[PDB]
Parts: sequence; structure tokens; C-alpha cells
Amino acid sequence: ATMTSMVSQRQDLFMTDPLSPGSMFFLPNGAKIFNKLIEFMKLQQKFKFGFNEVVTPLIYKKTLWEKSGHWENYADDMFKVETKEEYGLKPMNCPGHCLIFGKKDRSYNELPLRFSDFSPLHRNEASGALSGLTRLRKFHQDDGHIFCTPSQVKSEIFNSLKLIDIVYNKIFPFAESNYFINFSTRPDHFIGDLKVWNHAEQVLKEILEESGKPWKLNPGDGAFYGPKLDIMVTDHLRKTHQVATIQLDFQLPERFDLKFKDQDNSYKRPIMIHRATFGSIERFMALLIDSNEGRWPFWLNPYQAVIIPVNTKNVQQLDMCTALQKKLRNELEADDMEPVPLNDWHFNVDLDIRNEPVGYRIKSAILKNYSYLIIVGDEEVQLQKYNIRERDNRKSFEKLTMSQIWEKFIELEKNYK
Amino acid sequence: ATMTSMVSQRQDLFMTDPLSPGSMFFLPNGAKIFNKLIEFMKLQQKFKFGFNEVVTPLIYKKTLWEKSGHWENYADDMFKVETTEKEEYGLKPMNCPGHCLIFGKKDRSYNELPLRFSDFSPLHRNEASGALSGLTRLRKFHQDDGHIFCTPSQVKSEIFNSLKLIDIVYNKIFPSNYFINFSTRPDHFIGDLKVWNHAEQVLKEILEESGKPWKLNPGDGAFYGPKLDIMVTDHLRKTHQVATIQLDFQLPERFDLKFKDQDNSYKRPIMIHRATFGSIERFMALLIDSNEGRWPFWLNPYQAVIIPVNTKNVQQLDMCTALQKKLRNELEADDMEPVPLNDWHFNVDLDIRNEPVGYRIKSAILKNYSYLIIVGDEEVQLQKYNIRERDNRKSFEKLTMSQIWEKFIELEKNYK
Ligand SMILES: Nc1ncnc2c1ncn2[C@@H]1O[C@H](COS(=O)(=O)NC(=O)[C@@H](N)CO)[C@@H](O)[C@H]1O
Ligand SMILES: Nc1ncnc2c1ncn2[C@@H]1O[C@H](COS(=O)(=O)NC(=O)[C@@H](N)CO)[C@@H](O)[C@H]1O
Ligand SMILES: Nc1ncnc2c1ncn2[C@@H]1O[C@H](COS(=O)(=O)NC(=O)[C@@H](N)CO)[C@@H](O)[C@H]1O
Ligand SMILES: Nc1ncnc2c1ncn2[C@@H]1O[C@H](COS(=O)(=O)NC(=O)[C@@H](N)CO)[C@@H](O)[C@H]1O
Ligand SMILES: [Zn+2]
Ligand SMILES: [Zn+2]
Repeated sequence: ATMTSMVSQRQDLFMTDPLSPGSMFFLPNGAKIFNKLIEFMKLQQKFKFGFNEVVTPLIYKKTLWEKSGHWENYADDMFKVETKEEYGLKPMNCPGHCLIFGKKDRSYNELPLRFSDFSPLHRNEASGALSGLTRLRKFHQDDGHIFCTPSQVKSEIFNSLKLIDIVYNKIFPFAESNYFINFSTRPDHFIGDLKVWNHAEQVLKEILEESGKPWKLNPGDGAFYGPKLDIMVTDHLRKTHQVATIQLDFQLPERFDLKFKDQDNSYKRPIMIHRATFGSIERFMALLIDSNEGRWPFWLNPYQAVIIPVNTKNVQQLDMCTALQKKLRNELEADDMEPVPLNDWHFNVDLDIRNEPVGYRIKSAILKNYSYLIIVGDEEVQLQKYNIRERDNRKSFEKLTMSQIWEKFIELEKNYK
Repeated sequence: ATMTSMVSQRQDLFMTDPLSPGSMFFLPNGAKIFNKLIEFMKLQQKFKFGFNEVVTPLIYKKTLWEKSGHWENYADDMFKVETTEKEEYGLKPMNCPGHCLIFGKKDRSYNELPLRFSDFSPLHRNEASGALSGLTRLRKFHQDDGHIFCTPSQVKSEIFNSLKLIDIVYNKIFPSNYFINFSTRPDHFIGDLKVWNHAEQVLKEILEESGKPWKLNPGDGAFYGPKLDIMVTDHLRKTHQVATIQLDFQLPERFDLKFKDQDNSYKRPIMIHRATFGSIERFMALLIDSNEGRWPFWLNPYQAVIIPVNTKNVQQLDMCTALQKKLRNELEADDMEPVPLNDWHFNVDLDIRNEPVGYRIKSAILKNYSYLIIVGDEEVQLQKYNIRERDNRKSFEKLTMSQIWEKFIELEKNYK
């Protein structure tokens, strides 16, 4: 029994199976949230923070991992693929993005060059370390790599902090006291020179102090390629978890011999910034469950609304419920050829017509954590209005029409509420 | 293949590297089209054809691939993973066995049927190095995969519905446009020969009731069942297998899949394997092979380009930058206001290069921008924009910022 077990059971979110341990199954309801969080992050990355999404391979030749230093300094966590050339299943996206950078000639005008990647990653974690969605063998990162110049680093990290603030302080609050930063310094197994490393830590520390973010030193817990700014979120058992991370990399550009044409018409190395906001879609989703206990916001809820007729055998009530569900689900027939258009609204509304008392079905709804409960009795049929209430306030009853509820549910998603 | 390679360099679509043979790289513009197609398919699958997307693991133990029968029929065309006991894993070449596990985790009723699962996971097939060809044959690819669990009574209607989706893609949105290859029992097949002949009998009737063109492609069916292979032709008149409908009576028996019928008796569900694009990669390769870079507006990574006649004219830029701001619909990275769901965003570039206005038009015809927007002082005086289509030279029009905004939206709300 873990951090997400009860809610996963109750809402049919995920599934494990001993034929692929450490990897897990997103059931239809669980996948909706997975896709919604990604959809959110893509919008922020593409239309506000200037990222360009790429899709990269999963397996690469051993020779690549030897460049990046993963093959030696990350051998404990890397899966190896075989069919006389040996391959590695990627635990990270960075080398693939380095190949992208080095494929063409790069101008200083292209910088900062930002790539994002939602590829599934594989890390051979120890069987004991495995735990729920927080630590998996397979997972997806909202990964991003920024190639920039020395004068662009400070502003790029601040931008990454802004997106982090929107996520952890505005959209998914768990102002301040939502997270603190671990200043993770040079580990025991590292690549590169100490001169470079000390410079890297100076730069990062200096930026860390301008941000004014709560922080503490986490000595010898950086990456083998660079020092990190690890966003730490605390759960209900007062245990911290690393989610978002900002990593300063002077090493991989040299390892891959990356270069760009600068203003002085000379070739210099780009500076590489590793960053993710969720960290992984899985772990971040696990920490949401730990805090909301299944009580999702409307825009994220797999159970957005349930319509409950008082008398399940009353045809008048049923027509009224059936109509609203059709309206809110907004779904076409497989009979014709009319395709589902883009940017249209579809809501996860259900219909409880089990032959059980209305009170039992309402209690059943609140247990499943439906964001809204819509009840239809005779008074509703007469008024042609639906008695809609909020999940977390049983005195939020109001009578709206089919149109009003439709427009209400839209204003909720356009406000991320 | 080399037209794909031609368009790719022009529009910066894809990329390969000898560090990963058979695996594609999707550069920003290339990944955009990739995402658009998936976005289109997900919409039709969820809101019109009653599918439910799941996310399944990419590696499973050797055990599963024996239970499914892939470990003997595929283990050459399958990657193996090395773990810490020492049970070996297999990088999945298909999604099917993983969906059987899902069906056989909860007890199932006849009420849940037809039960449909969709999956867009990346697949890995260790193809021959000499079989590799651009985006058509890769070692890594994504399928718009689907799996239906139904009763024998439902197979007919359920395969038709899959054809209705096929009719949309190939005859309406991305255009006989195809014929069906009736692939029958392969040599290395599994299961009882009795149920095979039955499956091929039912599949033929459905194929006959359809009224769609088909040839017999004997011995090229799947080891787990006969398949309706949808074939599309090149400009070189060569055929390619994209969409497919496969009737499985075997895998449900391999996994001992049961469901409760209405008479309270337990029976086996029937598996229908299906993809409409087949793979996004191969499907993309055939669009490029057909349009030669001339993308539709809703798929184009180059939707519009704004060209000011005098690149030093402050007023012309103020009017050009205003339209680009409007059309792109972005936000600033220095505030806390999030990009909202279901807003519109268009790929509009701004050509302020110090070159004659004609040279910057030539440079956009070759980029295959769906629309060319031009601003001179004649337009500045009118506060209207001079816009033309790509494929019609005499298409020029004078619209406002609001008009172009709504025009572009309508094109996207119609898959135009
Ligand atoms: N085994 C795991 N399971 C789930 N999530 C993980 C796992 N390992 C790391 N993460 C998440 O992914 C984030 C990034 O991990 S990281 O190793 O520190 N950083 C990277 O791998 C770089 N590729 C970042 O671009 C972590 O902060 C954490 O939120
Ligand atoms: N916000 C809630 N949290 C927990 N349980 C609730 C909540 N709201 C209602 N219930 C439970 O659901 C059941 C219904 O309670 S009720 O208010 O009296 N029911 C009704 O008002 C309607 N059935 C009448 O039309 C009770 O078991 C109650 O305890
Ligand atoms: N190596 C490949 N590269 C690109 N696309 C491929 C490749 N192999 C198959 N496909 C595409 O994917 C489709 C499905 O492949 S299939 O083998 O015939 N069908 C399956 O594997 C089943 N899992 C479908 O449910 C093909 O019709 C083709 O369009
Ligand atoms: N659809 C097209 N296909 C090929 N070439 C084109 C096309 N449209 C324009 N061009 C080329 O682009 C150049 C500019 O054409 S043009 O219409 O006459 N240019 C102008 O009118 C501008 N100078 C004034 O606004 C010419 O070389 C022309 O041959
Ligand atoms: Zn990285
Ligand atoms: Zn299949």
C-alpha cells in the first residue's frame, strides 16, 4: 500500500503487473490525467517559454553513451540492448539533443536554443528502491535542454524558475513554503575539471541567491555532468521529493564537441542547461494524489461531473439527464463521416442510473470525487433546470440550464480551476 | 524516400544519425506534423469511435512473449534487454499482449463489450539493415494502435466501424484511394486450423458486404490471425501497407481471457487489432510523397509569412508585428499568466530580411507557406493586409487582422 494505491483503486487510475515490474499501466482514467498534464506543459513551453519539442530515439549505440559518460558513470541505472554492436536504452534525453545541436551549423542568433522532449525514459532501478509512481523503471519527463551563451544563463534559469513558480505556486499549490531548493554540488563520480566545476557552482549559487528562493546545501549530490537546483516538495509524511530540477552543464558540450559561430566570428562552446518542471509526469502526479487525496480540480478530474436522476425509472427525468450528458460529452456518431473538429470542448460527465437510493448514489459520487454533482427530480423536470452542486460544498446547490452548465464548465478549464 | 529527404531539408522536418540506425529524429517542424496527426486521430478515436487510450510498458519479461507467441515468431525482429535472478526482457514490437493483461486484470462482463483500447506507444522491431527505408520502414515507430474485445455477434459491426474511420482518413481528410489485401493464414501460424478457417470465412463476408476493392494476398497474414491490409500506391505505383484490420482468435486463448455472458456463462472475447495510419511515420512519408511539401493549412509547419515591402519602414513593421503577435497568440515569459487550454496558435513567420520583396516571396514559395501576407504603404493606409494562397498566384485579398484570424481558425475547424 503506497502513496497512490487507494485513489488508484477508487478511480481506476493505474495498474501493476509482475510481467513488467517498475513499469506500469495507465488505465483510461489514469491516462487522461497523464495526457492533460502534458497538454498543459506543452502549452506553457511552446507558447510562453519558447521551447521547441523534438522526438528522439530511445536506443543508441554504446559509443554515444561513452561520449556522454553515461556508459561508465551511469552504468548502474542503464539498460543494455542486444540482438555485434551493443546498444543502450536511454535513461536521459540530453545526448540525443546534443546530436540535434551538432547536426547543423549553429549561429549565436539561434541562441538560446531550447528543445523539449516527452520521451519515455528507462532507468534500471533496484527492486527495493521501486515505489509507486514516485520511483519507476519507466517514466516520462517534461524534459528540456537549453543551449545558450554565458550572458544568457542567468535569464534562462530565471525563466525556468518562473515556469516552476506558475506550476508549484499558482496552478498546483501543495507564494512560498511550497518548495525549497537543494543546491546539489559536485558528486564523487563526475566528469571534467575542478576549475570548470567550481566555476559552474559559483554561477549557479550566484543565481540561486538572486532568486531569493528558500534553499539549503545538498553536498555531493549533483549530476556527473553538472551541479543542480533541485526543487523539493514535502509530502503528508514530511518526506521530501525531488521534482523540478535545473542543471548547469559545461561538460557534455565538450564531450560532444559542440560549437557555435559567435559575434567575433569564432567558435565557442554553448552552455547546456538541463531542466524539467514536473520532473516526471508520474512522480509529480503521485504527489498531487498525496495532497488532494483524489479531490482533483475540474480541469484535471477524470470524473468531472455525474448526473443523478432521483427516480431511475422516470422517463421524464431520464430524457433530461441523457440530453445534458450528450451535450457535455460532445461526441459524434460512428454512423456518419463528420470528423471531430479541433479545439472543441468535451467533458467527462457520467450518468448514475443504478437502481439504488438517490442518497447512496450521491455518497458514491463524492467518494469517487466527482467535481460536480447534478441531480434531477420532478421540480427540475418542471423548471427544466438542473440542480448542480460542488463536490467540496454541499450548500453550493444552484439551478442552471443546459447552456449555463456548458458555459460554466468551459470557464473552469479556461481558468485552470 | 528521397522526396521525403528533399522536403525534410527544405522544411527542417527529420534527421538521422548512425548512432541509431532505423530510428528517426523529429526536428521541431517535423514533430509538429507528428503531433497534429496524433491529435487528429485521438479526437476521432475518443469522441466518435468509443476508444480508450492507455499507456503500457515498453519492456516485458521473456515470459509474456512466450505466452503471446512473439518470442518464437519475432525474436529476430525483436530487441532484448539485459537486467540484473536473471530474467531477460523484451522491447515490445507490438502492443497487443500488454492489452490482454489489462482485459484480464478485472473480471469482465458482456456489458463492457465492445471494449476498445488505443495506444500510441513507440514500437521497436529489429528490421534488416537493407530493409530500412526513410520513414516507410524503421526500427522505431509509433502506431495509432487499437484493440477491440467483443462478442462474435459484434465483430461485423465493429470491423465496419473501423472501416468507417479508414474511409475518413483516406477518402475525406487525406485523399478508390485504397484497396484491401486479404492476407490469409501464414505458414508459421499458431492455433487450431479449424478456428482459422472460420475466422477467414467471417472476415470474407465482412469484406464482401463492404463493397470495397480487394485482392487475395495469401500466406501473408499474422500468425495470430488473418488481416485486412489497406494498400496505398506511390507515384511510382508501388504499394504500401498502412491501415490494417486483424482478426484474432488466438491471443485470447493464449492468455485465457474470459468474460461473463448474459446467461452467466464464461466465454472468450474476440480480439481485433487495428491501426488507421498504420504507423505515423510511414503515413507521414506517404503524405510527403504525395504533396511534395505542399501541406494543408492545418498540417503546415509554415502556415503563413508576413512580408513588409520596406523593412525599414516603422509603420509597416508595426502593422506586421501586430498581426504576427495576434496570429501566434503567445504570452510573455516574465509574468505568471498561464497559456489557457483550447486557444488558437498559428505558425506565422516574419520576413524582415534586407532583400527585395520579390526575393522574399520566392523564398516562401519554396518553403511552401500556405499563405503569404504582404504589407506596403498601400496596405498601411488601408489598415488591411494583402494575403494570397500558396497554390493560386492570383488569389490576393485584402483582409483585416480579425478576418485573417477567423479565416485561419475556420481552416483549422475544417481540416483544410
Ligand atoms: N526512477 C524515477 N521514477 C520517477 N521519476 C523520476 C525517477 N528518476 C528521476 N525522476 C524525476 O525526473 C526528474 C529528473 O531527473 S534527473 O535525473 O535528476 N534529471 C535528468 O535526468 C535530466 N535528463 C534532466 O533534463 C527528477 O527530479 C524526478 O522528478
Ligand atoms: N459533501 C459530502 N461529503 C461526504 N458525504 C456527503 C456529502 N454530501 C452528501 N453526503 C452523504 O450523502 C448522503 C446523502 O445525504 S443527503 O444530503 O441527505 N441527500 C440529499 O440531500 C438528496 N439525496 C436529496 O434530494 C448521506 O449519506 C450524506 O452523508
Ligand atoms: N518497420 C516499420 N516502420 C514503419 N511502419 C511500420 C513498420 N512495421 C509496420 N509498420 C506500420 O504499422 C502497421 C501495423 O503493423 S502490423 O504489423 O501489420 N500490425 C501490428 O503489429 C499489430 N500490433 C496491430 O494492432 C503497418 O500496416 C505499417 O503501416
Ligand atoms: N506560385 C508561384 N510559383 C512559382 N513562383 C512564384 C509563384 N508566385 C510568385 N512567384 C515568383 O516570385 C517572384 C515575385 O512575383 S511577383 O508576384 O511578381 N512579385 C510582386 O508582385 C512583388 N514584387 C510586389 O508585391 C517572381 O519571380 C515570381 O515568378
Ligand atoms: Zn538532461
Ligand atoms: Zn495488435
